[PDB]
Amino acid sequence: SWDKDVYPEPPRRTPAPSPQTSLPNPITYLTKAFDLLVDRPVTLVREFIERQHAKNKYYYYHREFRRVPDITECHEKDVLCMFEAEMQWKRDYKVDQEIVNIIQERLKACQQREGESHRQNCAKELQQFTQVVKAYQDRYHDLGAHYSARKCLAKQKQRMLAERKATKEAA
Amino acid sequence: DAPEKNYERTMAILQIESEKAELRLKELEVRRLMRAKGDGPWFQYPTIDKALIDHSPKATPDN
Repeated sequence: SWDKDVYPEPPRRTPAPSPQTSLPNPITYLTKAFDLLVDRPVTLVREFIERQHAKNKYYYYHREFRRVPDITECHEKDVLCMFEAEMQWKRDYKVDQEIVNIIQERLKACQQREGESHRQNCAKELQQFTQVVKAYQDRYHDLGAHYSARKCLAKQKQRMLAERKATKEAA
Repeated sequence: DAPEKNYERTMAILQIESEKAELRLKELEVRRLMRAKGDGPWFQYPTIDKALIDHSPKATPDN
């Protein structure tokens, strides 16, 4: 399974079958045949495999990286600190990439699960997607193929100079 | 190899190579200053020994 809060789904509301005609639809018979012929043998095989998993239980872990000093508190041309800052920045870069991927999955799943009323009923996912793409674009865009924490800090300083100049000229 | 092993090995490599790079820049600056000033142990081109000089009383006194 997964976590229902990071991958949200609204509650499924299926309608009850209200057959009007007297003709028996083939789909109920095919659902019964799929449950009797397919779902039960696959379920038995999976329960056997699950018992064989339960006979020897072992674990893997999620690797925790502690927060080393970033590039702003590294001395210039001091490789033993700015190496660690650069590795921290590259890991956070991959994590921010996957956050953008998660929100894209949310947007596409909303569009499919809402179907035809998706333009009204997916305004929240579109707003979250616009926010996270604007943040990712202000954070990591236009750095180049030799991207680094120095390049990203220089882009941030240029953008903050633009923000401070726009604050000064409009006051 | 573990990521710990590669990580700390990379830090050892970066220490050694940054120390070599700073020593190469110091070596270039030391060579420049010693060639310019001539006060170091390098670029000591030979001059005449003063042990070759004879300080005996010569034939004529005005010397």
